[PDB]
Amino acid sequence: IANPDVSSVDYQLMPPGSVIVQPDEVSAAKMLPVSGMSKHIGKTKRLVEGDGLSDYSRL
Amino acid sequence: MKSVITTTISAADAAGRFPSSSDLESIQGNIQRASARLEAAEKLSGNHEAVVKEAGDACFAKYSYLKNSGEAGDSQEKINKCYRDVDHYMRLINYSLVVGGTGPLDEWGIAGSREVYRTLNLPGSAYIASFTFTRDRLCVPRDMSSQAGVEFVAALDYVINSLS
Amino acid sequence: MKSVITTTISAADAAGRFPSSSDLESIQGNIQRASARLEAAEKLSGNHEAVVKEAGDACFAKYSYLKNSGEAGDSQEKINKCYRDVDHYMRLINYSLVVGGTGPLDEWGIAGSREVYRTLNLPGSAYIASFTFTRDRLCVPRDMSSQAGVEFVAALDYVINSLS
Amino acid sequence: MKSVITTTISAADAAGRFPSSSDLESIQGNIQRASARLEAAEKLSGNHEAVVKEAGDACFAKYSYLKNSGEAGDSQEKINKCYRDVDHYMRLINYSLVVGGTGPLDEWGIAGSREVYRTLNLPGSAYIASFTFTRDRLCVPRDMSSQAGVEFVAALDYVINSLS
Amino acid sequence: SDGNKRLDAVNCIVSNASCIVSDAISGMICENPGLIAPGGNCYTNRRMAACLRDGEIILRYVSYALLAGDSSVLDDRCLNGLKETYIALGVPTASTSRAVSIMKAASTAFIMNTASGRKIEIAAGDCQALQSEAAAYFDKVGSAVD
Amino acid sequence: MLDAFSRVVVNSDSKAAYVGGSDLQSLKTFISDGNKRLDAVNCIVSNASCIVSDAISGMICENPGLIAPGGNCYTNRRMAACLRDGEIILRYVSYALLAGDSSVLDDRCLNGLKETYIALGVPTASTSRAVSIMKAASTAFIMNTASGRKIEIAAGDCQALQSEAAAYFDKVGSAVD
Amino acid sequence: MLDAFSRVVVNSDSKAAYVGGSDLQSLKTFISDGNKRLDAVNCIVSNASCIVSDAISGMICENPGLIAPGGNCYTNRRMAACLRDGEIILRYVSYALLAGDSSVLDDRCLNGLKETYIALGVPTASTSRAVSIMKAASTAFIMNTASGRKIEIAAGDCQALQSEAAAYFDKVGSAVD
Amino acid sequence: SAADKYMARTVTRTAKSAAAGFGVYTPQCTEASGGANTAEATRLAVLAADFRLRQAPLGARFADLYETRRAAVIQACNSSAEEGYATSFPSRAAASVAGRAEGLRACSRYFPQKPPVEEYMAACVDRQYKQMRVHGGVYSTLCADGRSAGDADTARIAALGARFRAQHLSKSQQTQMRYNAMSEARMLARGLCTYEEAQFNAYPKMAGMMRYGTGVYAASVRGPELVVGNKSMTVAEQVNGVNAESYWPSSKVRPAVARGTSPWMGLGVVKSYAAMSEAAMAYGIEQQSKPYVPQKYEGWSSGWKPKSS
Ligand SMILES: C=CC1=C(C)[C@@H](Cc2[nH]c(/C=C3N=C(/C=C4\NC(=O)[C@H](C)[C@H]4CC)C(C)=C\3CCC(=O)O)c(CCC(=O)O)c2C)NC1=O
Ligand SMILES: C=CC1=C(C)[C@@H](Cc2[nH]c(/C=C3N=C(/C=C4\NC(=O)[C@H](C)[C@H]4CC)C(C)=C\3CCC(=O)O)c(CCC(=O)O)c2C)NC1=O
Ligand SMILES: C=CC1=C(C)[C@@H](Cc2[nH]c(/C=C3N=C(/C=C4\NC(=O)[C@H](C)[C@H]4CC)C(C)=C\3CCC(=O)O)c(CCC(=O)O)c2C)NC1=O
Ligand SMILES: C=CC1=C(C)[C@@H](Cc2[nH]c(/C=C3N=C(/C=C4\NC(=O)[C@H](C)[C@H]4CC)C(C)=C\3CCC(=O)O)c(CCC(=O)O)c2C)NC1=O
Ligand SMILES: C=CC1=C(C)[C@@H](Cc2[nH]c(/C=C3N=C(/C=C4\NC(=O)[C@H](C)[C@H]4CC)C(C)=C\3CCC(=O)O)c(CCC(=O)O)c2C)NC1=O
Ligand SMILES: C=CC1=C(C)[C@@H](Cc2[nH]c(/C=C3N=C(/C=C4\NC(=O)[C@H](C)[C@H]4CC)C(C)=C\3CCC(=O)O)c(CCC(=O)O)c2C)NC1=O
Ligand SMILES: C=CC1=C(C)[C@@H](Cc2[nH]c(/C=C3N=C(/C=C4\NC(=O)[C@H](C)[C@H]4CC)C(C)=C\3CCC(=O)O)c(CCC(=O)O)c2C)NC1=O
Ligand SMILES: C=CC1=C(C)[C@@H](Cc2[nH]c(/C=C3N=C(/C=C4\NC(=O)[C@H](C)[C@H]4CC)C(C)=C\3CCC(=O)O)c(CCC(=O)O)c2C)NC1=O
Ligand SMILES: C=CC1=C(C)[C@@H](Cc2[nH]c(/C=C3N=C(/C=C4\NC(=O)[C@H](C)[C@H]4CC)C(C)=C\3CCC(=O)O)c(CCC(=O)O)c2C)NC1=O
Ligand SMILES: CCC1=C(C)/C(=C\C2=NC(=C\c3[nH]c(C[C@H]4NC(=O)C(C)=C4CC)c(C)c3CCC(=O)O)/C(CCC(=O)O)=C2C)NC1=O
Ligand SMILES: CCC1=C(C)[C@@H](CC2=N/C(=C\c3[nH]c(C[C@@H]4NC(=O)C(C)=C4CC)c(C)c3CCC(=O)O)C(CCC(=O)O)=C2C)NC1=O
Ligand SMILES: CCC1=C(C)[C@@H](CC2=N/C(=C\c3[nH]c(C[C@@H]4NC(=O)C(C)=C4CC)c(C)c3CCC(=O)O)C(CCC(=O)O)=C2C)NC1=O
Ligand SMILES: CCC1=C(C)[C@@H](CC2=N/C(=C\c3[nH]c(C[C@@H]4NC(=O)C(C)=C4CC)c(C)c3CCC(=O)O)C(CCC(=O)O)=C2C)NC1=O
Ligand SMILES: CCC1=C(C)[C@@H](CC2=N/C(=C\c3[nH]c(C[C@@H]4NC(=O)C(C)=C4CC)c(C)c3CCC(=O)O)C(CCC(=O)O)=C2C)NC1=O
Repeated sequence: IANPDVSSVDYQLMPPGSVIVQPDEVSAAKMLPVSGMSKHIGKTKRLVEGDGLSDYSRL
Repeated sequence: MKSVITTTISAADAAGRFPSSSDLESIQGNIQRASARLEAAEKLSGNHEAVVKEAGDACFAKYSYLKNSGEAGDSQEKINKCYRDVDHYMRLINYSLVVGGTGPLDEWGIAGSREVYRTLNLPGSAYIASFTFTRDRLCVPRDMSSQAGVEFVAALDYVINSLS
Repeated sequence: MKSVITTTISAADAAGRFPSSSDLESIQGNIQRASARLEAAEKLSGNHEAVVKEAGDACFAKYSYLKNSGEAGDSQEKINKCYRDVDHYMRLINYSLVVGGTGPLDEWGIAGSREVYRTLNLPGSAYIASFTFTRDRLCVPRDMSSQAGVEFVAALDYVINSLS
Repeated sequence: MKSVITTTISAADAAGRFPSSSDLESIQGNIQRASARLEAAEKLSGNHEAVVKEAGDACFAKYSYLKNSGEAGDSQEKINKCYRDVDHYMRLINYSLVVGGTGPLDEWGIAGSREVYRTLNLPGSAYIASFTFTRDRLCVPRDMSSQAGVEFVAALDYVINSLS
Repeated sequence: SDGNKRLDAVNCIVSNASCIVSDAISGMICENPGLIAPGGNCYTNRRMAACLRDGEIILRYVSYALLAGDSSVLDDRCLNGLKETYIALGVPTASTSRAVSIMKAASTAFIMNTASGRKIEIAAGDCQALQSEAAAYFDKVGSAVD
Repeated sequence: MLDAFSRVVVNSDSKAAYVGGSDLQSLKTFISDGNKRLDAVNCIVSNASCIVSDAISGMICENPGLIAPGGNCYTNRRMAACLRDGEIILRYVSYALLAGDSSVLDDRCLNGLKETYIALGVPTASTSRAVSIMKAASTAFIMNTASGRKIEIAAGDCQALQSEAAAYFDKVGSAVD
Repeated sequence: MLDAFSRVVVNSDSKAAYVGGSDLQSLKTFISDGNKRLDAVNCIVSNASCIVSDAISGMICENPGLIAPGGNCYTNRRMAACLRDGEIILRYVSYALLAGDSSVLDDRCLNGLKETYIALGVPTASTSRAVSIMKAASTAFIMNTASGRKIEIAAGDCQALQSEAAAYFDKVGSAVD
Repeated sequence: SAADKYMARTVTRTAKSAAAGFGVYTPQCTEASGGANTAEATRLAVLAADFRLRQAPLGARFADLYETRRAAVIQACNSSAEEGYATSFPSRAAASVAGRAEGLRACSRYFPQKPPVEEYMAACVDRQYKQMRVHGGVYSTLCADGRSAGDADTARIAALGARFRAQHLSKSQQTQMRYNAMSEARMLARGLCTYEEAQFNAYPKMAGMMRYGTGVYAASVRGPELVVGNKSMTVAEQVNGVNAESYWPSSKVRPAVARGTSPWMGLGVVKSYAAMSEAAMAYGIEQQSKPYVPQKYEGWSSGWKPKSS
């Protein structure tokens, strides 16, 4: 669920270097195949193989 | 390089004898455990680059002070050497994982590491932060079936217990 | 313990001879430099406690991360061990400063230090931060006249070059 | 920092005795005139920007040669220094206005004020023009009560008579 | 005697929560460059969300502490061992202690209206005791994170 | 040398802002608490040699090793300087009760006293004992609960101001230890 | 307090020999370079509040955190002492330009200043900056290359004496750092 | 150490506690300001004096020690505790020599002038302290009139108004400072000395004129206490303060050095291994570089006209 309600991280107050942005795949063709299933875009990312289990039960 | 074959042939050479059935049973065990370990090596050569990324990023995620002053991580170039040395250690884990003894990881990585790391201002605790991160990111029943994973754990254990 | 007397006596013993005039000139030089060194030792035993304070406080003034996690400085008690080990090293600087060779500071502090410090995850960089702070707080023309200060610099130099 | 309480505490301290009834009467008068002082402080903290705006605008309205070459506030930055200085002045008038003695305005603004201006070729008469504009303009009853007004004018008069 | 004044204080800290949480956590990120960078504890979108959730929860239970006026509500099982959980998930504790300190300072500056920017209109009073209870709770928790 | 006023002015100077409403409001509570502070300082002043004599003689009665031969109270002039020092401590505490801020007490005596008493050999535990006796005695005068003197004042609650005075004496006793 | 004369005499005293030919010959080059040194000191003296004003105002314009609240230039009297200290620095540099030896400058001001500024919290980097600005400004006056004042002297080469003045300013800037 | 410091401070406080009477400060001593000019100027003269005191050479500190120690031993007769204080705490002893010399009002300026030959003799011994300061043609720098241009003018003004203050004393304390100054000049008279004590007899001004010691070693011990006041910074703050690179210059372990490569040859195998490429990140740092600082005074008002070039 993890949702903060009253919450804003400014990301303009940070020092000029320390805003880093990373894209999993830097391509057009591989972010979306012709068919619907996707591992990045849409709700289709929900249906990747793996990640079905959970490791937070250690608490 | 210490392996099964080199230990038993070297031991029989020190003996002064033909290799009797004991050494033959030893290399029999090598060809028994071989498949499980080599599955580990194939998967390591599979996704080593993301192992570099998560390993080094966790290495500075723990210790931030290295990026702070001139001390060991002053520039981006020294950070390139950081990721670089981590990939050396992973390549040696792949090598000793193929050999099956700790031979090449001992003679190439561990031997004389202490004078170098002590001479330079490098803390082994950041390496150990990286490797403990890699053993915490062990996906056993989904990635490395059972015993491939076990052999990977054993080799990386040997890395930490060599350094610490 | 390496001193002037022990090196020349031990060397003449290995020679198999009586002590000739060369050893006599060596101990002549020891009784020449003696007063300058011993003035340094008297002043060190004067204000060693403030050397503990400024030394350790600068040692955590540089590295704050030791007080952050469980690693090496988890409690106030480990910080008491921090100040404690600093006072051991200053007491060995007093000892080798009195002897005049680096004998007791070598056999008591430096010998086998690296297995211990490497074993118990103790970073040397914080020690070196402390000692460099002490050599930066050298009040020569007002506190330790000239050469007393010089001998103190030399001993503490040997401490850092032993550790680093 | 001069006030009623610091003068009397420093006075009985100079005598080396406990504070008698006289000092108690003095601080009693402090807590009598207090509400008028702090009323003036509240209004000054209310509308300081407009006061400094009218002060600087009238300051260059009287003397145009400040924007002449290169003798004074000829550039935008120097006029920005003008308005921020006036602000410091009203900030110190608010500070001594809260204190009730001219202490913090003296030790922060007045002390060394004469030397700095001559060195920087800063004319004090234009400062006098600004403050006397803010002095002449205020109305005792409209903006605030007469007593607070008196206190405010008195503080500003001190500034003028300390300036030139 | 406190009543509308203590309720008034709690309403001042509560209707200033968004500013207080995002204030302190953004100031926590600014304090050290590494958290934001890739591989940092707070690099992924989800981990930042749980970070802001933890700030909101801390400030929320400190607000619940004030109405009761007793520290007993502020403690118990969920809070206790919090440090056991933050060790068991690799969360940095010096960073959290800094954020709790920033929340404390912003809370007292809101409770005394000395914070330049909000001038909600209340008749004046003495409230130092209650401020010391507020800072009392934040350093109870700030001692418990370390 | 800083009162309440100079504390607000110095803090507002570090912020570089004007004085405003809320800080002055807390200082209005100071001005409204004025006469209580005045009568409090009058009560502590009108019992000076009282508090010093009872305090130091109580200190000797608690630990009689001071009057023992070889002790720091064992000389007539040493007893003189003992009584005098207790008197001066009570004096700066009285100045801090006028001021409402302990900056004067930090600048007069509290800076450089521990190393001084180490240099002279004065037992710091005994001085902390004497300051504690002056604390309880002075708060007993400030609540007017003295069992030998009950003077006339109108009724009011002064527990906060008493806690302020106890904060000054605990500042001295923490300073000497 | 030693000029070049006293430097030669003290060094010949440590040698315990007489002064001789070559040392006096180098000092003859000093005497022949006398009037150049005289006109040089006249140029640096006749631009005093010039160099101090431009130098310190340039120092504030380079790093504006000094005038920021909580800085060491942030008070009017602190600015006064700032300008005065720069003036006294320029004064002893002028004395060292007369002397030809930096012993006077070592004895007046270079002894005890670093510890002092550490004790006050004066930023030493900023003082080294201001001494560097006075260095380039003063050498620009000593070559007569000031772009707002060009006074008449007959032409001669004075690069060596300019390097001497730069050695004094670098002695001060190295002294504070 | 700092022990000596606090002892000196409190002995100066009990010193200046005299003449402050019972609250009314007796402006005969304690004004020290004259006009407003010299009010601000005496602070700079005192700081001047202190810094020139620590400029004194290291040889003079110890002659100063045996003189002030000698004087403080004469100050207390018998008084083993007091002589123990004079031997054990040096700057206390300096503050007690000078502080005794204050609390008596023995000093010359506090004397008014009624006869001329008193001030002629006073001028002679004046010239003797002038000769003991200035050795050779080289002026001593204990003199310390100017610290900048125009300060010693205010020293003239303060000295002469200080002469005007001597006259409006009560005649009681004037006759006190006479007899009392005589007694002092025989305490420290350097032996028994019929001629010194008789020239003191006919001339109480001359009994005032004995400068016993100086303040070199008491300033030497303290150093900057007078300027700083109460602001000894801790080692932890001083390392993390403004003077980090200068307080602790040798702190760094392995400074990174960037080599001067030619741009033509890249020299080897390098990977950025960074979230943002160096080209892109250097671009971002150069774009975000320095925000225009908006100012409140130029802030848009109600109405407005846009200015035209
Ligand atoms: C050569 C050896 C080798 C390994 C051992 C793995 C280790 C590994 N796992 C992941 C990555 C991952 N590994 C897991 C596995 C887990 N899911 C859970 O519920 C459990 C805690 C755990 C299985 C026991 C998951 C879920 C991810 C994806 C994590 C994420 O994207 O959130 C990654 C990052 C790249 C990626 O996304 O694939 C790497 C390097 N990769 C290698 O190349
Ligand atoms: C065959 C195996 C093999 C290795 C494992 C490496 C190990 C290694 N690393 C360095 C050298 C280095 N290694 C690092 C790495 C570090 N930077 C940090 O911030 C971290 C503490 C750490 C990464 C986790 C750095 C920064 C240097 C350069 C140190 C310096 O010059 O100061 C050197 C010296 C030579 C050089 O400069 O490259 C060597 C032998 N080299 C090898 O041949
Ligand atoms: C004769 C010389 C002599 C020395 C110099 C010391 C050196 C020394 N230190 C420790 C041991 C220790 N030393 C420290 C000190 C440190 N804490 C930190 O945060 C800093 C990195 C550092 C102070 C600067 C700590 C914390 C331990 C305990 C380590 C641990 O148990 O985790 C030990 C192991 C035994 C023990 O636990 O005490 C030894 C031999 N002992 C000696 O006999
Ligand atoms: C903190 C202290 C403080 C003050 C003392 C006032 C002073 C003051 N008065 C005015 C402004 C004004 N003040 C007056 C008052 C006057 N009307 C007359 O007939 C008389 C001559 C005089 C009352 C005795 C008037 C009329 C204006 C408006 C002037 C105008 O707009 O023409 C302004 C400009 C801003 C404004 O329009 O309000 C200011 C700063 N403001 C402050 O913030
Ligand atoms: C249902 C919601 C609800 C609230 C939010 C409170 C709001 C509230 N506060 C007060 C009243 C007050 N509120 C405060 C509060 C303070 N003043 C200060 O200067 C401090 C900044 C601050 C500290 C908390 C004070 C001092 C009073 C007046 C004193 C008092 O009534 O006790 C009153 C009295 C009536 C009135 O003033 O008109 C009310 C209703 N009560 C409620 O029923
Ligand atoms: C110039 C000197 C000077 C003083 C010394 C005081 C003395 C003084 N106190 C009060 C008045 C008061 N003084 C106190 C103080 C007390 N509260 C207690 O619990 C204790 C017994 C005692 C503190 C030790 C109280 C409570 C009042 C108000 C009494 C009431 O209204 O019931 C009054 C009446 C006016 C007022 O209400 O303020 C006066 C004159 N005022 C002065 O002008
Ligand atoms: C009492 C005050 C007093 C002075 C201020 C000097 C002024 C002075 N300078 C020179 C003379 C000179 N002055 C300079 C100086 C220089 N020329 C340059 O181009 C440089 C800019 C500058 C470096 C310092 C030179 C080069 C000469 C001519 C060479 C020489 O006479 O040695 C002369 C020789 C006579 C003449 O030229 O008419 C005199 C009197 N002498 C004094 O007695
Ligand atoms: C036996 C070894 C030994 C040392 C290494 C020193 C170390 C040392 N120095 C000081 C103390 C000091 N050390 C200095 C020295 C100077 N400060 C400056 O800014 C100058 C650059 C520098 C002279 C060159 C000064 C000025 C002090 C007193 C104030 C301070 O802390 O800086 C103190 C505190 C006690 C005191 O005040 O004397 C100590 C323990 N003392 C020793 O006994
Ligand atoms: C104008 C009048 C005038 C005087 C009357 C003298 C007075 C006088 N005598 C001394 C100084 C001295 N005076 C004496 C004299 C004495 N030796 C003893 O055995 C006897 C007690 C006594 C002679 C009877 C001595 C010995 C000194 C030097 C003291 C010393 O340095 O210890 C000094 C200090 C300067 C110096 O050292 O000379 C002065 C001002 N000087 C004057 O200018
Ligand atoms: C009394 C004559 C006398 C003086 C005034 C003296 C030395 C000396 N002390 C001087 C100063 C001086 N000494 C004191 C001493 C003093 N302070 C006190 O509280 C008490 C009780 C004091 C002495 C009795 C004061 C107040 C001052 C005035 C402040 C000032 O003007 O600096 C001066 C004046 C100029 C200067 O600072 O040099 C001089 C020349 N030696 C003397 O015999
Ligand atoms: C450059 C990196 C950087 C930051 C980011 C800030 C973050 C910051 N905010 C503070 C504290 C702080 N922050 C706010 C909240 C904030 N102010 C408001 O008036 C409104 C509307 C807010 C949300 C938009 C308040 C109310 C305070 C209390 C101080 C005050 O009165 O303003 C404090 C003081 C902490 C303390 O007291 O210990 C810090 C460090 N500081 C930095 O150096
Ligand atoms: C036999 C050696 C000896 C002493 C001497 C006393 C000293 C003494 N006085 C106390 C405390 C004390 N002392 C006084 C002051 C005193 N009481 C008055 O009513 C008047 C007019 C006074 C001055 C003349 C007061 C007011 C108190 C507080 C207790 C009380 O209410 O009386 C306390 C209690 C300390 C504490 O609470 O920690 C002690 C020990 N006790 C001893 O055993
Ligand atoms: C905005 C904050 C600010 C300042 C304030 C200035 C300050 C300044 N003056 C300089 C240098 C400088 N300054 C002067 C003196 C000056 N020029 C004259 O012609 C007259 C009459 C002067 C006194 C009134 C001279 C003569 C120079 C040498 C350069 C030149 O030839 O003008 C330099 C160059 C330093 C160097 O070379 O390293 C600086 C930084 N700069 C700033 O950025
Ligand atoms: C009545 C209040 C009063 C004083 C006090 C003096 C103080 C005084 N001394 C001066 C200046 C001054 N003072 C001395 C030092 C002094 N002289 C010596 O020969 C020896 C041995 C000295 C120490 C004992 C010298 C050397 C000078 C330079 C003038 C000269 O050549 O004598 C100047 C001139 C300042 C200037 O040039 O701007 C003044 C005002 N003046 C007063 O009006």
